[PDB]
Amino acid sequence: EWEAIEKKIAANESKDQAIEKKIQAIEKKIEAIEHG
Amino acid sequence: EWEAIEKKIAANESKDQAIEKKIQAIEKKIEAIEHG
Amino acid sequence: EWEAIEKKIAANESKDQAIEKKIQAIEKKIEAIEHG
Ligand SMILES: [Tb+3]
Ligand SMILES: [Tb+3]
Ligand SMILES: [Tb+3]
Ligand SMILES: [Zn+2]
Ligand SMILES: [Zn+2]
Ligand SMILES: [Zn+2]
Repeated sequence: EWEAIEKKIAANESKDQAIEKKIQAIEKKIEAIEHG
Repeated sequence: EWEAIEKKIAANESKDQAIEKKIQAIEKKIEAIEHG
Repeated sequence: EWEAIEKKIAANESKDQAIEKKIQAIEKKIEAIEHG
């Protein structure tokens, strides 16, 4: 159980980090729009 | 104790997945604005 | 590991909450950007 949960948590952090990257790319596109 | 942790983890995956759906919708709107 | 697991989960939750807040703000700004 300890290692099966450890693996689920590690996968969540990895996915939480890929979400963060997609958000930065979105913020940059928006930045570009707001500066004509 | 273990089953409560398992429930918290399943809830975290559900939220993380909803966020991913929303991000998909945002990308579509931003591309419509880019080149209308 | 019990309490260390719960500490990792608490961190995932606050991190996902911060992402939730940014999504709200981005969704508002996109509609405002579409308005004008
Ligand atoms: Tb998460
Ligand atoms: Tb179980
Ligand atoms: Tb505790
Ligand atoms: Zn372990
Ligand atoms: Zn291990
Ligand atoms: Zn506990």
